[PDB]
Amino acid sequence: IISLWDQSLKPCVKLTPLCVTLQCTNVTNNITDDGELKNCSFNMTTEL
Amino acid sequence: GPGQAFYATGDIIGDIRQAHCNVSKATWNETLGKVVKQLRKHFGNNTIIRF
Amino acid sequence: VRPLSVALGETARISCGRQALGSRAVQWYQHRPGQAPILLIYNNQDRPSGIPERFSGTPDINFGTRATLTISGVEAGDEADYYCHMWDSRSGFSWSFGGATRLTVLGQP
Amino acid sequence: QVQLQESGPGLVKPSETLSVTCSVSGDSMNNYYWTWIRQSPGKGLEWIGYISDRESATYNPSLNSRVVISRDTSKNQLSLKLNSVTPADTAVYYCATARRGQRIYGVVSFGEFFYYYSMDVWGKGTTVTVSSAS
Ligand SMILES: *[C@@H]1O[C@H](CO)[C@@H](O[C@@H]2O[C@H](CO)[C@@H](O[C@@H]3O[C@H](CO[C@@H]4O[C@H](CO)[C@@H](O)[C@H](O)[C@@H]4O)[C@@H](O)[C@H](O[C@@H]4O[C@H](CO)[C@@H](O)[C@H](O)[C@@H]4O[C@H]4O[C@H](CO)[C@@H](O)[C@H](O)[C@@H]4O)[C@@H]3O)[C@H](O)[C@H]2NC(C)=O)[C@H](O)[C@H]1NC(C)=O
Ligand SMILES: *[C@@H]1O[C@H](CO)[C@@H](O[C@@H]2O[C@H](CO)[C@@H](O[C@@H]3O[C@H](CO)[C@@H](O)[C@H](O)[C@@H]3O)[C@H](O)[C@H]2NC(C)=O)[C@H](O)[C@H]1NC(C)=O
Ligand SMILES: *[C@@H]1O[C@H](CO)[C@@H](O[C@@H]2O[C@H](CO)[C@@H](O)[C@H](O)[C@H]2NC(C)=O)[C@H](O)[C@H]1NC(C)=O
Ligand SMILES: *[C@@H]1O[C@H](CO)[C@@H](O)[C@H](O)[C@H]1NC(C)=O
Ligand SMILES: *[C@@H]1O[C@H](CO)[C@@H](O)[C@H](O)[C@H]1NC(C)=O
Ligand SMILES: *[C@@H]1O[C@H](CO)[C@@H](O)[C@H](O)[C@H]1NC(C)=O
Repeated sequence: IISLWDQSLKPCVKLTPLCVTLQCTNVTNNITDDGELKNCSFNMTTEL
Repeated sequence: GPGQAFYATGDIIGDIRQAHCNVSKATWNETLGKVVKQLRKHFGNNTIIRF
Repeated sequence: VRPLSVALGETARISCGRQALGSRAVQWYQHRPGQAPILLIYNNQDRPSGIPERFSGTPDINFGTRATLTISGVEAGDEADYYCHMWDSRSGFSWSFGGATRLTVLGQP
Repeated sequence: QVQLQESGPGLVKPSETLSVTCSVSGDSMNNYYWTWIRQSPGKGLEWIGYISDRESATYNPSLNSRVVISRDTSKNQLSLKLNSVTPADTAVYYCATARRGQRIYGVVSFGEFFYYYSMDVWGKGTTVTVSSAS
């Protein structure tokens, strides 16, 4: 199962450029939330 | 990418709730009790089983 | 203030600018000039006592339609400031009554 | 019958206090919640704050906490105090009840509901003018 799991992820997408400094703010909610939803905006390298 | 797309979570449409899992209390009580009756076999004739 | 005009003996729809971000529970208020306002429709489905059946509420279908107050058979006394007291699970506490669509009736004898 | 009658000064100078009462009759005081309503000429009906049976005054944040509201079961009337009053406060002052309905969208055990306040019974309303006039 472990070896069969990796062979299903290798052809998938890699997210190494994903985690940049994320300006995460709490989602549009009221008091008595718990968090658990971070609205993160970040710079991402496009196609070019 | 070129041609590599990070599927991200967009705006959540609708009401904001949290996930849960329901389990019939009538069955779960009865199920655990059936286990204690079997679990009491391996520890004394009668002992207090705590979950 | 949002102006709107309708003819006599016709049916009208009253909407507000706010959108139902999530599950909504709107209250409808009809403020006659000088006279005290009166709640017409609340809970999206219920009409308090002492109110004509000319107004029907907009039920909740988890999405889609906003607070659309359906005025069936508009009368002369319906010329007033209509308020859309909207409440939802996203905006939190609605400490404001929002912009009132002042509906006026034209073509009357 | 629930009769909400308001009485106030009517005229007031700037930087003063507007203390207007609201008498309720034909019913009890501990049945529902109470509030005031204001509306400036040209603006819409704005909410100033509401009080429940536990006397805890909750104010509208759109006025920078420049209002103090309270009620007295002795006179069975609803009081309302405003400090640092601006000339723009010349408006009509309504008085209405508040039926706090509980609208549920998720589960109750996780606190996935919310209380919406509904003004069912209103009052006639009294107008006050604030300016440098005497
Ligand atoms: C495991 O067990 C728990 C406990 O039983 C389940 O919890 C329940 O989940 C349901 C579904 O999420 C909740 O439903 C909502 O309930 C309110 C209140 O109505 C009653 O509430 C009691 C609890 O107080 C409940 O026992 C009753 O069965 C019943 O539900 C409803 O008003 C609400 O209606 C709808 O709300 C959605 C919100 O998005 C809305 O889109 C939809 O249109 C409905 O709107 C109503 O209101 C509008 C006006 O605004 C009106 O026009 C409509 O006609 C509707 O009246 C919804 O049904 C329930 O509260 C919750 N509580 C409990 C303790 O039961 C749990 O679901 C279950 N398992 C899983 C896996 O979920
Ligand atoms: C988390 O934050 C993001 C960024 O603020 C929120 O997304 C953005 O939400 C606004 C509305 O609040 C969108 O603006 C509108 O977009 C439409 C697009 O057609 C436009 O016609 C309107 O004039 C207006 O500009 C905005 O597009 C949207 N996205 C971006 C990239 O800014 C997001 O909604 C927040 N999370 C939640 C769940 O609210
Ligand atoms: C994307 O990159 C730009 C580069 O300028 C970031 O912009 C700066 O962000 C900081 C923090 O918010 C501000 O103090 C600066 O004034 C911004 N500069 C300019 C010219 O706008 C931007 O924040 C980045 N976005 C994210 C969220 O990664
Ligand atoms: C905002 O983010 C902080 C830090 O993650 C969290 O403690 C808080 O509960 C979030 N929400 C609110 C309503 O402040
Ligand atoms: C799950 O949902 C099905 C369909 O409503 C129901 O028959 C079953 O009893 C539910 N199970 C639990 C754990 O509530
Ligand atoms: C749980 O269910 C079983 C079977 O009905 C019963 O024997 C037992 O006493 C129940 N336990 C409790 C704590 O109710």
